[PDB]
Amino acid sequence: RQNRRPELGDKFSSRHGQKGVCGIIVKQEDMPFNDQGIVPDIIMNPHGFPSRMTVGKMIELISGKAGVLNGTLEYGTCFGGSKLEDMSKILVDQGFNYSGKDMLYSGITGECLQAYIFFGPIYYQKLKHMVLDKMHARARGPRAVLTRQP
Amino acid sequence: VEIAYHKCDELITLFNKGELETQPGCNEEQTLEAKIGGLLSKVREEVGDVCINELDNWNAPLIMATCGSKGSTLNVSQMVAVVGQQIISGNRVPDGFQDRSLPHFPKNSKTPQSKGFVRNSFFSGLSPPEFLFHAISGREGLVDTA
Amino acid sequence: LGVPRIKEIINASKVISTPIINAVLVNDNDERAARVVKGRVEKTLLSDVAFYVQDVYKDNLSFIQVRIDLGTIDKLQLELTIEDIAVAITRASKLKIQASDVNIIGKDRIAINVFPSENDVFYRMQQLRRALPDVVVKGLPDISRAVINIRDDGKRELLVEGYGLRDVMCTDGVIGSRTTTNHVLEVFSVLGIEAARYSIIREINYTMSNHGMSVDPRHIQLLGDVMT
Amino acid sequence: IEEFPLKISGEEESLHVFQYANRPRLVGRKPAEHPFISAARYKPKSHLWEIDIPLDEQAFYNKDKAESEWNGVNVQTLKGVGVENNGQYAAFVKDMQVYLVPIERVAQLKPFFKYIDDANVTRKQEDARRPPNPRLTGSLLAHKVADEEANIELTWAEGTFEQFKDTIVKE
Amino acid sequence: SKNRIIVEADEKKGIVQASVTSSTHERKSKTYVITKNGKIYLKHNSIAEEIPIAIVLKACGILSDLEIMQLVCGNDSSYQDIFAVNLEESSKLDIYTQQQALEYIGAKVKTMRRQKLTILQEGIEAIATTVIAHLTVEALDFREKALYIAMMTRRVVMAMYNPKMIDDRDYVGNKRLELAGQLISLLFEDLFKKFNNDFK
Amino acid sequence: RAGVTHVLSRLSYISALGMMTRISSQFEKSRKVSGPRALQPSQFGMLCTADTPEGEACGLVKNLALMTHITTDDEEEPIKKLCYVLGVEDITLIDSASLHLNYGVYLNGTLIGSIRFPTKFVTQFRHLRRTGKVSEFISIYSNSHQMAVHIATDGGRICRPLIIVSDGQSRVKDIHLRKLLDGELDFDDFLKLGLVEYLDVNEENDSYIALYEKDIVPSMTHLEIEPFTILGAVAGLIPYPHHNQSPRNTYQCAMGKQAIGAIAYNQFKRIDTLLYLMTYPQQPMVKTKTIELIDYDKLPAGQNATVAVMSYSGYDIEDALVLNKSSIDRGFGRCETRRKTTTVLKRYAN
Amino acid sequence: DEINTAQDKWHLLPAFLKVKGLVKQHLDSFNYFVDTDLKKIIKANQLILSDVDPEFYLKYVDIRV
Amino acid sequence: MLSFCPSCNNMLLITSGDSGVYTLACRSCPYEFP
Amino acid sequence: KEAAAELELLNADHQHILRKLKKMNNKPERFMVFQLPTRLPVGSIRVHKSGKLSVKIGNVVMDIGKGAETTFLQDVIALSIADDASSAELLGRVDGKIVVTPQI
Amino acid sequence: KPIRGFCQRLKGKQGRFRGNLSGKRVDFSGRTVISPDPNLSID
Ligand SMILES: [Zn+2]
Repeated sequence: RQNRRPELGDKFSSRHGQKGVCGIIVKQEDMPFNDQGIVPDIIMNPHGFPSRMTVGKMIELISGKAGVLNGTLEYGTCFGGSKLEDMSKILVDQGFNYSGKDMLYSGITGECLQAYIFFGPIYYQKLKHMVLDKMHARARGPRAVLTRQP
Repeated sequence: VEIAYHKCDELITLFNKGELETQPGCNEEQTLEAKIGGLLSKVREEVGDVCINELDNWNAPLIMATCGSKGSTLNVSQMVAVVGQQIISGNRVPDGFQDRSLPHFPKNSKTPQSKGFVRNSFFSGLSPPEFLFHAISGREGLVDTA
Repeated sequence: LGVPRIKEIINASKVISTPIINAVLVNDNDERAARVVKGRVEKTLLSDVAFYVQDVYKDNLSFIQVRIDLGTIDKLQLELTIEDIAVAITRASKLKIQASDVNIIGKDRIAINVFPSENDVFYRMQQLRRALPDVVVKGLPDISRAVINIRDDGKRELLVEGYGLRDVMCTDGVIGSRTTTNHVLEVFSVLGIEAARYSIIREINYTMSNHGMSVDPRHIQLLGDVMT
Repeated sequence: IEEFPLKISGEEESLHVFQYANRPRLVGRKPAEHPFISAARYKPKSHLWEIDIPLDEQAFYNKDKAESEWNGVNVQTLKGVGVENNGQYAAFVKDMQVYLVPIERVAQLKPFFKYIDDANVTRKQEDARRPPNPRLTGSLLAHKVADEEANIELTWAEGTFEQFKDTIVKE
Repeated sequence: SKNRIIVEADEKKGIVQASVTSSTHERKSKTYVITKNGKIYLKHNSIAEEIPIAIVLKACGILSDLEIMQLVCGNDSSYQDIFAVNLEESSKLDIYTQQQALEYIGAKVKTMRRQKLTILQEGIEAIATTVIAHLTVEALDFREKALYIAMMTRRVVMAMYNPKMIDDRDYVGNKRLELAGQLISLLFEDLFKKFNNDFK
Repeated sequence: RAGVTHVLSRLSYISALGMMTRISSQFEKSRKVSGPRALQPSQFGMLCTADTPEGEACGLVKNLALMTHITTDDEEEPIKKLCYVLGVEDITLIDSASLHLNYGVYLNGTLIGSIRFPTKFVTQFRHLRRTGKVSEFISIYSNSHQMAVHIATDGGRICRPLIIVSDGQSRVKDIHLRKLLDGELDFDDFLKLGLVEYLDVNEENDSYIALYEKDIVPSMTHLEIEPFTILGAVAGLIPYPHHNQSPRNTYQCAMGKQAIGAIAYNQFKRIDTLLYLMTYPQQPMVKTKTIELIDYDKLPAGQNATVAVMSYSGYDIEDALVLNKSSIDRGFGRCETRRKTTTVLKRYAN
Repeated sequence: DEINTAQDKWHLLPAFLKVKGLVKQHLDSFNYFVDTDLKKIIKANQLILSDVDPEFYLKYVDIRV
Repeated sequence: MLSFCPSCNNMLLITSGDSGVYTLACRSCPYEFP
Repeated sequence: KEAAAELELLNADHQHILRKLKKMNNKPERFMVFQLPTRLPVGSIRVHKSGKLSVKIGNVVMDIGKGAETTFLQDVIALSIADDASSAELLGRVDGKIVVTPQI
Repeated sequence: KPIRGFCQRLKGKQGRFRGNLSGKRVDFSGRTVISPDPNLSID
């Protein structure tokens, strides 16, 4: 038996078909924060959504955030499910932006950010292929009996 | 997208009359096949050009397609306006059985929105008939590497 | 134009796919003369010019009868006599006949008889009954289907999907100075060796430029010289 | 409005129906006639039917070649296997009445070239004259019982007027 | 899909039709309909040669030879001219009868190695008409097996009349999804008879 | 044939369930032909579409749908007696002329009857089948290129059930759908009474399936029961797939089997070869009607964190990830590796 | 809850999977093999016999698992 | 070629007849015609 | 549609088998063969309103179906065999063939 | 089931001359995953 902590290298996923590897590990001071001080957990760049055309994560994050403040779990089905216009009505009563597009300060310098942010809870499941049992090196080791090769 | 539909309507009903333009290339019943792909490739590029002059600045699929960073003017157009018609190795989704594609569509009905074309955007959603026609070219994107 | 365009060039393959050849004309306008070489170059099949074929018996004759449509000669503008058909029956060694038995009967009608390990009377005139209307009477006996089209100028050309090349230069209405082609290793037979090199130079940078990428001209003049 | 009642009057009689593949129903909007049965033949337990027929003389007969090889003249027999099925009842229609009879079997009479066979039975024999010296079951068991059994010469007649009476008297 | 017919289209080696059949007693046999140079033939893995079809339906009793043109082609079409070459192969060997039509096959079979020491040489084509096209079996008439060859032969002529009629073998209706419990049973009866013959 | 059995993969819960519904093909040496590699349109609801592996095994592995029953053969003898009652002729009687003029019933590819005017023959037979005198796994595939109709009873072929619609009004009968929720009207009684029936791939030729009740025509049969039942149980966990791109579905369905989470309730008792766990699992926020039928939520895989999609510090260029040291220190997904090892005490000849 | 047949046709899809599961294929195929087909095998290889001692026989009458 | 010999429906055959006459007459059936 | 192109043919043969019924009332050694539904769970051939033939052959069992279906390019004759003796008598040729089928 | 031989290994994919003579195996290597870093220089 052994356990381990998700240090960098470990392959993560997104449940909409995005392979992804942990780049670095920042501290909490460097992370940004909203008006309430909620620090986000995972960062991904916006540069996947035009290429991968993954509209689902763009609407799941809206479907997720309004459900938490209402305290209710929301159904995402194929060919149906909960719509958008009834979902924007919920969190605008809570006081947030009408499509989750919030704004938050920078943790490294203090002031506002010139653009707006997009925010919410998304479901990141860990995969296999962790890196602690793939790093290996053979400096000078055993040789084959027929070829004298590694 | 209805302008191209009723232009197709006068172009599909010329089977009882028997019209044949006879382009150079020995058509023999493809003039009502090889032309609709030309006009469906007109509505596929025109509506994608309406967005560029009618979208505001500081728009992120716009500002990274204005550069050569990642994307195009066609990639954003399939996300907001229309996804176009799926092609299969130079064929506009040929028939599945009994001169048709699906049990959801009538007999020998040679219209787009029934063979290949899907008119609604990824933001709007996909119907259970048109969901399958996207899921054929998406298979072709993985086969051709092999 | 892709990977299965490059593969047969570096193989020097005898059987090339779609061997179209290029021939430029003499005239520029049609004048019923831009398609008259298309009749002179296409494999004219007689089943298009024949109309009605049957076997005629009086009491003691076994001869097939063929009648032509002279309005077809007026229609598609081809030029031929009547006697050159009767030549071309015995010019086919696949059908086993005697050389000189052919009798002409009138203008449009033409008939040929045969006569004698037995009972071949019924057999040979039934074998030849369908094995007659499949022979060339005029045109190049190698090519398949010539297609005339228009370039971006008023001058027009003729595209022939065949394997014979030298007799294309031998025919009329065409020049023997600008007739390009495909299938490099038959230009090695026809136009020496130095044409086949420049043919390889011309083909690869044509079939690559239409995929967007362009490596260099100079990466191909080494490939031509290392093979030749 | 009107009803025509039908009753079944048939037992103990098995009638077979023959099918002539060569002989069509009509000839030029005119119904033809059945060929005259010269002789008949039946084999029980194998259910064959060898109807002999006469073909006409000199006009289309080709006599001199016909007698040379096979030596069989003016007799053209045709074989048909009697096949049964359920349903398929025969009936004559009376005025305002109709009575029914069950059909036992139906045969399909195919031309049985016997003279070419018999000439080639002897051709097997005469080739054997000059040198002269030097468990199965199922469908092939049904052939070894069909070739060797008793043959019965059926007296071909035209009757059935007695049989027309026999159906009406039965209630 | 076992125990059905499937049509095929091949460019340069002619075109072939296949029909595989396997009943549960020793049977693993597939039948071919080849079209060599305009003439139809039938080859099987028990027959050493190819046989034109105008014999084998006369071997089943259907010999009138105007039935055969009307079954294959029908009437008022181009099929009769397409079939017109096939009829004369019956004329060359001069069989013309139901009796001679059997032993032509059995003279060109190399099978069974004389397992029965009492041959008939005329009965060994009744069983050669029994180990073939194992969808249907026969008792005395050879009726339904005859036309089943002809209905097979109507497809292969329509294939040469236009190549669009040929269907692919990747249509989902041509696939028999075969499960586990009906597959472990095939190993069981093979192994269960290996038990008791070692026990005897 | 080899490799007919396989060790089931216990990486996730659904990984042990997704391997229960998969298909291994015959590899008929058609490696040059892209026919079997591609996807045919006669697959909607027959079997799943968006879960197919990539790489070497690219299109020869396929997966069942969500509503799917496999047929079984019953008998071909009494249905041959049944069609003779319906007024069909016998094979040993017809002329050569009539068979090409009329149509013909095919029993498993074999003609027997040479029927005429098939529409009275076929529609009465549906009325014989929906009443339930003949068994329900029979298909009346009836083409028109050749002159024939087909009868199929071979069993072991694909089929799915859909509800019968007679005319411009369906046979829905919402009071029966209320009587189901009372608990005495199960799904087997829908096909007994005559309100649902199984269709193979061949019967979907003759059918004209409707999508929705707002799409009913007076020329429209066989309303479709539920349109999102076209995805497999290992494909069903994608939320809102109809907005998402289709090549980004197979990339997840190949990865969904590699997701770590719980395994089973007895997972602290079993001794398996190399078996991972997640310490703190959580059910997802946006669920699916699919995942509550397989009880994926009762033992999930993976957890939902708070994302802020943005570029930051240049350490995420193309689909890299950036996270904080605190959340790992609070315990953000601390996985755990369990590994078997074994040895056998062995007795010798001495 | 005024129930209708418009959006509540879904509520029989659990009623399918409840009585008739998702491992239908492997349960129902193997369970048919146990009851029915095992009798059909011994009825195809009943009555073992030997040539020596011809009045000896052994017969398989039934099968139970 | 519509060469049906009636009462057998088999075939016709071009036979080299007397003085080479091209009468049509089939085998396995006693029938003849010019 | 095309599925209505034979109910008029179902009318176009009730009037074309009743004409053959009427001409053969003179019982001139004419025969007609037709198939009966076996497997029963006597009657009367009757016409309904405006060209509609049916029978009721059972106590309850009603049969509506009557359709003259074949094309007949051959000849048939009925003959009765009796006990394998001098019993070969030819009855007569069959003019028409119809079928009897129940409704479902 | 067919037995190997001398000629049965000198030809073929990576039997000889391709996995033993053309492309061998080396010492002093490694094979790990990668992760980006801007803050160090090119080279
Ligand atoms: Zn004849």
